[PDB]
Amino acid sequence: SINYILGLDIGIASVGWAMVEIDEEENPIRLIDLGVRVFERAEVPKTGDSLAMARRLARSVRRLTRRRAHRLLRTRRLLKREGVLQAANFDENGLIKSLPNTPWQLRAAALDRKLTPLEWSAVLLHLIKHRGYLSQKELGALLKGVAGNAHALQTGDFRTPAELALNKFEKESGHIRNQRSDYSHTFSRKDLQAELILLFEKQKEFGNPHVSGGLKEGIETLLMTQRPALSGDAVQKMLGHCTFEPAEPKAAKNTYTAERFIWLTKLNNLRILEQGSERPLTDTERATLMDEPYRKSKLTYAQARKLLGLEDTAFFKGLRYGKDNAEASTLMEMKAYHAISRALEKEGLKDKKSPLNLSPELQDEIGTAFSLFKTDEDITGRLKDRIQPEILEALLKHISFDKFVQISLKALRRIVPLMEQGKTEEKIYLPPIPADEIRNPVVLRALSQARKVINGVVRRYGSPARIHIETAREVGKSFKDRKEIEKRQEENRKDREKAAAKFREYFPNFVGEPKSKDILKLRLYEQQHGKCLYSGKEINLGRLNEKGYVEIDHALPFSRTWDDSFNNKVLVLGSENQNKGNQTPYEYFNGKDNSREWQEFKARVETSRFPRSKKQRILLQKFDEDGFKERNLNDTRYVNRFLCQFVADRMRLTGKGKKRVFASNGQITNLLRGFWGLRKVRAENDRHHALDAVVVACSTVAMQQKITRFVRYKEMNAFKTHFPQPWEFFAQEVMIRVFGKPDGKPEFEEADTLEKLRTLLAEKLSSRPEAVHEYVTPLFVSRAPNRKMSGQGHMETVKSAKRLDEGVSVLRVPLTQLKLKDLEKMVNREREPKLYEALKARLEAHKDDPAKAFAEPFYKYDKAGNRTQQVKAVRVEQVQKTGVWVRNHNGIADNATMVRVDVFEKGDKYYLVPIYSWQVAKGILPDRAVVQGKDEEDWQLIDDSFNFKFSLHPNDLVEVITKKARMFGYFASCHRGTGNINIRIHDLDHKIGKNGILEGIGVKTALSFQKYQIDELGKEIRPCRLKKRPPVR
Amino acid sequence: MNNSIKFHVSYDGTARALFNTKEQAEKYCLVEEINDEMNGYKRKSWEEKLREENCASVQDWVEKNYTSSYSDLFNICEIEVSSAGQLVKIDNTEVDDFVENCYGFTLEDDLEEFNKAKQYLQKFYAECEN
RNA sequence: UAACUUUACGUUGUAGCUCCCUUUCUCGAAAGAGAACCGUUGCUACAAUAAGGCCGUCUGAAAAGAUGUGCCGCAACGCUCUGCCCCUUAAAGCGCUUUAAGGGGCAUCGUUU
Repeated sequence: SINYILGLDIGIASVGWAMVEIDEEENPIRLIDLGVRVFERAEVPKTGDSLAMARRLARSVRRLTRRRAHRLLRTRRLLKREGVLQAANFDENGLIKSLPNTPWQLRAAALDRKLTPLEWSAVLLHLIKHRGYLSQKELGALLKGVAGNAHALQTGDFRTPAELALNKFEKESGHIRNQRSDYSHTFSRKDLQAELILLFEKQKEFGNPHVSGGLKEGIETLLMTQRPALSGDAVQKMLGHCTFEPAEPKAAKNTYTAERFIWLTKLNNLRILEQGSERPLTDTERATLMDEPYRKSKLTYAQARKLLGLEDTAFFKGLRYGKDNAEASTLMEMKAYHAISRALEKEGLKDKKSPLNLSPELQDEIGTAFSLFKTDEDITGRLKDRIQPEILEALLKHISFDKFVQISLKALRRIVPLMEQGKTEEKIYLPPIPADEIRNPVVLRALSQARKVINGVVRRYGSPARIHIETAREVGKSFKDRKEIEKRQEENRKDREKAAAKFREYFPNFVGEPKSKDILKLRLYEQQHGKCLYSGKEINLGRLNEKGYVEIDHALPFSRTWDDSFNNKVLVLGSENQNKGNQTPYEYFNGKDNSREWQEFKARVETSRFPRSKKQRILLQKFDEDGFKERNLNDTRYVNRFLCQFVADRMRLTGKGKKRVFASNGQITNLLRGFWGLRKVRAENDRHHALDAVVVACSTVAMQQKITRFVRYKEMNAFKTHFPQPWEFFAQEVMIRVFGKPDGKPEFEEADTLEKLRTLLAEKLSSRPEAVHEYVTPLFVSRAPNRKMSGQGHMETVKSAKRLDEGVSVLRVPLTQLKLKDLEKMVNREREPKLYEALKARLEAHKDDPAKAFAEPFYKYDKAGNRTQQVKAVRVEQVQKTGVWVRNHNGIADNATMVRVDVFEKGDKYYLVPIYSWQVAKGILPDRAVVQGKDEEDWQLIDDSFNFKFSLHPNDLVEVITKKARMFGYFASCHRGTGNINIRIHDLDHKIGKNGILEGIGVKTALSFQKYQIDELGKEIRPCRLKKRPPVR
Repeated sequence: MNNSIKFHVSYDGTARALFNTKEQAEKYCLVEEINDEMNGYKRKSWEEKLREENCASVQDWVEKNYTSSYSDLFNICEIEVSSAGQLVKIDNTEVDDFVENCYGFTLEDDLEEFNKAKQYLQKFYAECEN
């Protein structure tokens, strides 16, 4: 029932919001609410991988192990039913009893010998288990090892690959099987089938029974039967669908039509940029250069310039270069066309001169056949039964295509003829973000949390009249892209520091601290070659620092163009060219008739070494003022465009009815933040998100107009006048409401209750009674709850647990990691004293570096040492208090995460019961609390005497009222060996605790340990009480 | 001066290492986690990350791609001990106030209990400080 | 991109052979061996490769047996379903409980699968 505008600050891990009440003409009058919603990034915390991809890899590994076990089980069933395997010779598990552990020697000697059925089953099960690799970076290396062993058997004197395997791998070293990354031992599946059939032949020749039965077949049934691969249905389902015919799957870029379409689109989005003039390619030019991707191989931008007729200084737009535009880039190529041509050249079908006889439709069919199927067999078998076979083996020798495009085939095949010539219901609450449209985990999570915030706002207050979303420059970028951005920011900092050093060296007489304006003045003057860009005079370097002599002025007027760029500024003197006004350097320099002044102005802005983009922007004077202003005012990224369309379509907005979703740009938000007096501190707190959300929610069109008219008044003389503020004392009110402390003074105590915040607002803003309304509450950053009860069950290292009566967890440590600290905790340390001093010498010789000391092989020595054996890894005892029993109770692991931590009274003492993920899977709910020092076996036992209070999850709000002080925040972790919780302050304030967390909280004797519940808006703070203990399963 | 700050990195309450500055202490947590991940299904993916970029070996890769997300259950409790071997301050809390905070009773409650509790920590970290 | 086929590595267990090397006992005899036992280097095997949970499935009286190109299990998202916490309204009673309704929040519930 209140008109208001909502802003947002969507980030990778935080969505700060704010709602600003507006009047009948959408002019902000008050600020009625705000807050920040912090959440975990939807990425792997290390290397920023895809969580879904990692889970899929784990599931695929599980599937592989399950299939291998099932295949070996079926092999054992076959051996039990095909003739005999000495029926009932199996254990209780069904395995093989007394299986001969020499199956490589069995494959070697089975060529001429009558194998015992036990040895016959040993060799056979060996063949199924290690059944080689089939064709179906790292893969190329593995195929290299496969090919090497394949050639050895073809040209060698050994029939079976295993025969050469042992007979030469025992000469080379002591191992026959593959080790670490030595692919010299890998075999191939076709050679294994040949070995199997010749083995059956030999076992038949030597009168061995159990050979001629149904086995000889069933063995190939188990050996070569394989799960097939994907089809076009996966491409349809997991990617987009064509609007015209969703039934149609997606084309591939390795087709002629797709390459033509992308080339034509690139032509449509390419212009000619010379002397600050942007001109599209003419029809004659388009026809002239269209032949280039087929006449030659690659289309370099410099090559394109050389082929056509244009000036040398003419660069190309659309090439998003960070810096160093001197090097030319490449436009695009016919990947499929050139690949087919070079394959035909290499296979005696092309000479780089004859035209490609295959039709473009035929090329499309070939590309679709090569891309839809991931194996050679299916391609060769089907091919849609189209083309001749000779070129089929020609292509399959080298050509491999795997890619897809965004449009359906037909759709492209119908648009191309028309383009070659040159041409739901709205409701109150926002619906779920469509996972199909946003195929990015981090952005999807951010948008879902933003939708949660919007829904909470709508529920509490009503439909927003307008939405002012703007996201950080990091959303919509890969993790490597974000790392590149932060790195470039780091060196951009170093560079700023070096520039400040340069300025202080040049002008030691200058006092104070070099700000951005003067440092920009100096750097640009260095780049301007010591000359003003209005009259072309030599200006006084000494007088550069002082005010009045020089002043930064945007050549393109700010009121009509709305440009605020890093280097779109011209170092003009002042009082000598104050007649520019809002006229742009076209009529002030009189470029209408190419006056002389214009001529040398262009010459001095192009001959003198200035950035190319600056040379271009300063010299446009031929743009659409409103369109260019809206290009530099809004943002048109994929995510912002999607948000605009989705929010406009799928929720109520009681606005003016034309465009009620306004996606802003980062530069304009930063500029208006600067004008309205940001100051203070940021990036050390989590409330600057709400600050920027308030700032963007006051960037209404009326305010861009008040800014426009003020800047227009300021351009010419027209003569402390405050810059347009949304209301009086805007900065004071906003920074009291966001942070709780006045401006410039981050040392005062935060007013974190309604009473003290209201009193502070009334005492500091007595002139503005609208700062204190019914909705004035202190900001409380809300962290997204994580009540999930699943996760890694146990670290991935399995440690021997025979000696678990003590604390030791003996494990094999490779020598390339054996440190001096790992020699003390070694098993045969007194049992074999000589090797203890033999290994310790190598630690001391190379200065405690196992990688270099043990790069050469280490060896044991006899009493009179004579090079007996070699040490590669040695056992290392490690203390193991508690762990998870894994591998059918053959090894122990380490606990992964606490999925829940219950609390228990009886003694005014809160006992904490840690519940781990492996316990939830087994349905086991622990009955033991935590006590310091003593192990789990001595832990306090839980019975009916212990009152149950609640259960703790990570990022779940709690309050420990210890006697000394009260502590509030979100539970993070617990010291298992010490039993103290870790509490994160709500805003992660960097001046409280260790980087915002309160470690080592004393809960065992706290006056009251209880947990609260926080709304998605960060409001409605109240304790939550459980009645009964919740089951784990 | 005599007060020297140490760092007792412990996982699941089990003491594992002991360093001199927090930087190596947090770096060590990554190396332990990465070497643990490389023991199973994630070893295949982790091999390229050590190879596609010139950051061979886990220790060197972490040295430059250091992240504050060093997994949970890793406890980096920061104690400081003077040259006399007697513990003075823990994290940001003095030993007299530490027992008042992490053990939950002041010095005026039971002095001889400290000889059973405060002195208990001294021998507990005496075994840790090896 | 999608998902894919994989063999391969690794960790732990068992057994075979093999390195050093404990007490041990046997042989002499003082360090060298014969049996053990216990550690453990290397190699070759099989088993497991999350913790755990389901089917299909032929027998059948089922303890169980016969079987399979077998399925799910570390994620995101959601509220049709059950449950937790939470307000809102009404009804009664005895703030507290019950009943009823509505709105959320979050999973051990649901979908992608």
